[PDB]
Amino acid sequence: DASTDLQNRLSKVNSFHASFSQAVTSSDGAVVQEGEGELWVKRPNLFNWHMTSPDESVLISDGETLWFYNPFVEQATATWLKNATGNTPFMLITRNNPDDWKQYNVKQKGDDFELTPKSANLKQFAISVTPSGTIKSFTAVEQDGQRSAYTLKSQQSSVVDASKFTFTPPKGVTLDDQR
Amino acid sequence: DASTDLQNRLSKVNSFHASFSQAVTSSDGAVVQEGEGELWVKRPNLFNWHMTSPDESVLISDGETLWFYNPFVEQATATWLKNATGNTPFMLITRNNPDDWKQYNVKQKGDDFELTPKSLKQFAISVTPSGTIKSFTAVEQDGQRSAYTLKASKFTFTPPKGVTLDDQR
Amino acid sequence: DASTDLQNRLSKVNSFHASFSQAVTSSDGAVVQEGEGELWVKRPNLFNWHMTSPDESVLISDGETLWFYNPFVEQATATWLKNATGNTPFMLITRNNPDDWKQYNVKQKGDDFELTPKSLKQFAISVTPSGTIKSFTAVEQDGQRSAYTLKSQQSSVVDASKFTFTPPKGVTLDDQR
Repeated sequence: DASTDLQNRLSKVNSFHASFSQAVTSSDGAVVQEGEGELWVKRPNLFNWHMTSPDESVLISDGETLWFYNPFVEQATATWLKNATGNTPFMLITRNNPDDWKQYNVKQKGDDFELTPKSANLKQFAISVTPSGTIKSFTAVEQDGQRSAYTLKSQQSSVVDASKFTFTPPKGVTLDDQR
Repeated sequence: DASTDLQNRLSKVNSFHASFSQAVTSSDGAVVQEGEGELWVKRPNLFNWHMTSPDESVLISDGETLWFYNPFVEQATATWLKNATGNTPFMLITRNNPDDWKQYNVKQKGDDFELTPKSLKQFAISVTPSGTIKSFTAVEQDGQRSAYTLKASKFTFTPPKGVTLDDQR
Repeated sequence: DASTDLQNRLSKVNSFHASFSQAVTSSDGAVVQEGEGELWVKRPNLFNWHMTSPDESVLISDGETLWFYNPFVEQATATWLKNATGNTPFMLITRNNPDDWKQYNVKQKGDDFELTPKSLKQFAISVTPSGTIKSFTAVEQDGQRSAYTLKSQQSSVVDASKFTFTPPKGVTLDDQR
C-alpha cells in the first residue's frame, strides 16, 4: 500500500520546477552546512539541479549523460546515465522507477513516507508529497546519524525549453570523462 | 576503573551551563565546519544545546520529548526521550548512565578519557577531578573528528508557527 | 603495470610545493565545503599541509612526529609518524611506499589513475609523465567526494624550518606519543 501510493503520487507530476533549501545536520544537532538552489525535472531521464549558495554546484542529466560540475575547482565529471542508480532521494524522485522502490520497505503517515532499505551507508530516506503530487520535502539519514534535509517551495508544474537539460563544460574546465 | 573514575567525576556537577567552540576536521586535516554556541544541562533528563554560529540549530530535552529544530529549513523533529541512546559524547554526558558506559572500553590519562565501543571509532572526554568538563571529541570510522571545547523554562520547546514538525512520537 | 607507472611518476619529484583548492561534495551534488591552501613535501617523511580557507588547519610531519593543529578550538594532536598509514590521497603521495600501493588495485588512463582498495570507496590521482601532480580525490562509501586541484607545483627544496612545529602558547596538546 505505502509504496504503491507514493509511486502513484509521484506519477501525477512528471515535469516540474521548484526552489529548495537544504540543511545538513550531524547526529549531535550541529549544522555542517546549509544552502539554497533550484531544480527542474522532466521525466523521463531529464533534470537540472543547481545549488546556488553558499557555493555553486551543478548536476544535470541530458537523458544520456549525467554531468556534475563544480566551478570552484573548475572540474566536471561525465558518466552514462544508464549507470546511475536511485542512490539519493532526488535521484529516486527523478526516476520514479518501480524497480528502485521495491528495494525499500515503505511506511506512510499522511503525506509523509519513510523508506528503509531491504539490505545495506544509508539508514533511511523520507519523502513528503501531497495527494495531488506536490513534493514538499525529502531527507536522507546515514548510519552515523547525519541528516540531509531539503524543503521545496514555489513548486510549479510546467514544461520548460529542453535547453535547460543540456551541458557543455565551460572553457578552462577539466572534464573527468568516465564514459 | 577508568570508567568508574569518569562517572564519579561527571556525577559531581549535575546542573551546569557552558559556552562552546566546535571544529569538524576530516582525516586529511581539512576543516569541514567551525562553530560556537552554548548549552545547559540539568540531570536527570533535561538539556538545552544551542549552536548559534555560523548556522543556528537547537536540541532540547524537556524530560519526556527530545526536540531537534533547524530554523533555516523550518523543520523540527520530536521523539520520546525514553528511546534516545548515548550516541554522541554530549548525550553520554547528559545521561551519565552506567548502562551506557559499560558498552565502552575506557582508558584514562590524567583528566583525559578515551572510549572505544565494544560493538564510530571512538569518543574522548576531558574532565577535571572536581568535574569541570573541558572538552569532548567524537571520531568516525572514516577518521572525521568532531571536537568541542567548553568555556527551567530553558528546558521547554514549542514548535514555532510555520515550522513543520516530524512528530515521531 | 599501472601501479608501477604511478609510482615511477611520483618518484620523479621528491621535494615540491603546491597551492591547492578543495571541494567536498556529497553524492547528491551538494557542496559541503570549499577551501584553499598550500602544501610542501620532502620525501622521505617530511611535509607541511596548510589550509587557509574556510578556516585555518595545519598538518605537519617533522619526520618523527605527525602534528594536527586547529587554532580556533586551540587544540593540537601529536602522534608518532611511524604509526601513520596511507589513509588519504595526500598521505599516500607523501609516502610513495610500494607497501601502500600494493593494497590497491590501480587502473590507468593517461595521467589519470584510479585506486580501489583490496580490503573508503576509491582514491583517484592525476599526475603527468614528468611527475607533475594535477589533482587527487577521495570517495567514501556514502559517495561523498573530497577533490583537490593543485596549482603552481614547483619542484624545490625549501628551508628545513617548514617541517617543524611547536604548539603555540595556550594550545592544549593531546600527546598520543
